[PDB]
Formats: sequence, C-alpha cells, structure tokens
Amino acid sequence: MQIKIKYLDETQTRINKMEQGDWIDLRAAEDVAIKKDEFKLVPLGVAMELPEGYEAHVVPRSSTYKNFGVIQTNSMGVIDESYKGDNDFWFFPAYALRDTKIKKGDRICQFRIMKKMPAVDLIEVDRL
Amino acid sequence: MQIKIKYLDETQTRINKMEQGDWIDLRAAEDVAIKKDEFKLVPLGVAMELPEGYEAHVVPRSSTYKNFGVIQTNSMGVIDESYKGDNDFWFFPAYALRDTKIKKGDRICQFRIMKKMPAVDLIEVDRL
Amino acid sequence: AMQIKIKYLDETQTRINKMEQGDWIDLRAAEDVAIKKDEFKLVPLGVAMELPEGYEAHVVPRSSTYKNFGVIQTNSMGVIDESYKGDNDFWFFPAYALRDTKIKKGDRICQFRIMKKMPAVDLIEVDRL
Ligand SMILES: O=c1ccn([C@H]2C[C@H](O)[C@@H](COP(=O)(O)O)O2)c(=O)[nH]1
Ligand SMILES: O=c1ccn([C@H]2C[C@H](O)[C@@H](COP(=O)(O)O)O2)c(=O)[nH]1
Ligand SMILES: O=c1ccn([C@H]2C[C@H](O)[C@@H](COP(=O)(O)O)O2)c(=O)[nH]1
Ligand code: NA
Ligand code: NA
Ligand code: NA
Repeated sequence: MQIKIKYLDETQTRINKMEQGDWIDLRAAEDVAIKKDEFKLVPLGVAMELPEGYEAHVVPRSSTYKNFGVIQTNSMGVIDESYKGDNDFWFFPAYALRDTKIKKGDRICQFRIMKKMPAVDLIEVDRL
Repeated sequence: MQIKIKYLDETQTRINKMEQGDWIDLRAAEDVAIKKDEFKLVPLGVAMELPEGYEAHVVPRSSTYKNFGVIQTNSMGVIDESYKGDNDFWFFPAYALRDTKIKKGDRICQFRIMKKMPAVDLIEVDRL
Repeated sequence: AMQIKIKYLDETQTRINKMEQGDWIDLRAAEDVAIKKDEFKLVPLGVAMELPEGYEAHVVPRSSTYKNFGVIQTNSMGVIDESYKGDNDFWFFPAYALRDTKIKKGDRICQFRIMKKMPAVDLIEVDRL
C-alpha cells in the first residue's frame, strides 16, 4: 500500500521512506515562537492521501518536551482517510509550558497509520 | 460486531452510528465549570458493553482545546471490555489551562474501539 | 503464545504480572521520585524488554495517575520500538507535575500494550491531491 504526499513548498524537507514500519517524523514548516502558557498550531508542511480504510495518529517525539517545552493539546491527533484534499495540510497543536522557539525544519512530532475500526452496530439498551 | 449502549437518562443525546469506521464524538452529560489549573471528571452519560476481546480508546477532539481550554490528563483513556456494568459510566478527565465552562450536550472527546493486544508471555531474563 | 523478554534493573524491582485477558499492563516506579509543581522528571520504570519482532509498545498514564500523583505524560503516548531491546535500554515515564508530588518506589504509574508495527508503505510525492 502507498501514501501520496504533497508538500507545502519546495523548501520542506522530504520525509523518511516507510519501508520499515517505524513511526515517521514530521517537521515545522516555518519558525514558530510560543510564549509560556500560550498555544500555537505548528504547521507540518505536508498533506497526504492515506490508504483507503486507514487513519494516521500523530504524537510528540520522545525528545520534544525536553528540547522544546511543548505538549500536544489534543494528546494524539487523528487524521482520517477523508483528510486528503489539496489544502488539507497537517499541524501539530502545541502548548508551551515555557517560552520556546521552534525553527523551520525542526522535527516536532511523529506519525503512523492504523486500520480504522471495523463497522460496528450501536444498539441502545435500557440496562447492561 | 455490535456495542450495547446505555444512556444515563432520556436527555442524553443519542450518539452517531458506527457504519463508516470514523471515531465517534461523546458529549458532556451535564454542565461542568472548571477553574484555571483545576481538574474535573466530565461525565459523558454513556455506559457500553464493548465486543468481546476489544477495548475503547478516548482522546480529545481536535477543536477541544481551542474551544474549551482543557487537556486530557490521562492522554488517551483506555476502557477495557470488562467495564461493562450497569453503573460503569464513562468520563473525560479534564484539566483546565484557563477558566472554562462546558455545557450539557457539548461534544468534548472522541472514541474508537480496537482489538486488545495478542496473547503474549512475559519471560524474565538476566540479560538482553 | 508470543514472548516478551523482560530484564529488571535489580532484584528490588517488583516483577510485573501480565493481565491474562489481554488488558494493558501496569509498570512501576523504580525509585522514590519527588517532583515540584511545574517541573519535569523522567521517572525510571526499572525494566528493559525485547518485544516480539514486528511489534512496538505503547505507554500511557493509568486512569488514576493524575488523581494519585498530579502528573501528566509530556509525550502523550510513549512509543517503544522493537529495536529498543538492548541490555541498557530501560523504560521511563516522562512526568510533568501540575502540583508538588511524590511518587513512591513500586507505585503503578503507567500502563503499556504491544501493537503490530504499521506495514511497509510506499511514500509517493505528488504535486496535487
Ligand atoms: O493533531 C491534529 C489533529 C487533526 N489534524 C487535521 C485532521 C482533521 O481532519 C483536521 C481537523 O478537522 P476536525 O477533526 O476538527 O473536523 O485537522 C491535524 O492536522 N493535526
Ligand atoms: O479516560 C477514561 C479512562 C477510564 N474510564 C473508565 C474505566 C475505568 O475503570 C473507570 C474508573 O477509573 P479509575 O477510578 O480506576 O481511575 O473509568 C473512563 O471513563 N475514562
Ligand atoms: O515514554 C517513553 C518514550 C520512549 N521511551 C524509550 C524508547 C525510545 O527508543 C527511547 C528514546 O529514543 P528516541 O525516541 O528519542 O529516539 O526512550 C521510553 O522509555 N518512554
Ligand atoms: Na521523517
Ligand atoms: Na451535535
Ligand atoms: Na517495589
């Protein structure tokens, strides 16, 4: 299976091949400064068409907090197969626990794909 | 595959069907006000019997922080198949980074199911 | 059926027990750790593991971690790859404290499961989607 990837512009660093099954590091599309106790969407400079029936999960890298002092406000970001449009660029939602600077090209988070949950039948009951 | 769902009461909004594999939005069962730097378990007004051998994963929605100023203290909630009792209602563990008000019926987080990890044995060794 | 090889820091580490029905598995603080409000500490878990080939592990807080200890996990979910299998590749829990707190040696502070790694994928650059 394959992922089609469109970059925001030619200066974005092309990301790792995916022949191995490791999570894949994504990078700041531009410089982003965030003050202590403030929030910014860090653009990742990439848009993707994921395989039919899959979704992507995005979390911080292990070293992100140590080096940048940010947490990811939504814990883990879900990118559905449907977020496949020409302007559907990815972002990393960052809350700074201290004044910080992220520079263009800095690796800031990581992703993998996973099969979406199967079709399920929700049936209401009065008791369990 | 089916999930049996019990709602806290008649006023809880019945949630989305699960035909497409998308994550499913869960909603506040009552008004909850949270002060900056305080914590509250936000009731979701649902109890579920998940399919055998499955667990649920719960994370904020992408827009939760922007709209509500809360993060999920456990990052991703994991609800086991065994949490299927008639009083086993679900909660979103919220920490407010600013004063906030959540209203009854607001979408606050999302879940999916996933198969539990395969059978595995833990074997102590004296060296790797 | 599959196997996880687990090695402990020392004999004082309380050995981990697997939940027979496939539940996530709790891990324990390897030593006492004091963390001041708004400070960070990489809490040692006192375990190194060789995971099954083609698998990874996922680490999240327990539901009770915040109530008990007032900490959040700064990386959201830890990813432990199959390759992190060396004799000195000990696991940690990266804790940010939202209040002054003390964690005691042996406290169950986080939980893990394994999951198959994503399959091989071909990344293909395109000009438009
Ligand atoms: O951490 C995230 C979470 C989401 N998205 C993308 C995928 C979503 O489809 C879109 C937001 O749409 P809603 O989920 O808010 O509809 O943003 C990200 O780039 N990063
Ligand atoms: O984000 C979560 C995580 C867990 N639970 C369920 C399953 C737990 O067994 C139960 C109670 O958790 P503790 O009181 O053991 O933390 O809540 C949730 O509703 N939300
Ligand atoms: O919450 C975590 C996340 C990672 N690790 C381990 C596995 C990683 O291989 C290593 C850090 O390596 P990088 O991911 O920074 O390469 O730490 C942990 O013990 N706990
Ligand atoms: Na990369
Ligand atoms: Na609605
Ligand atoms: Na102990």
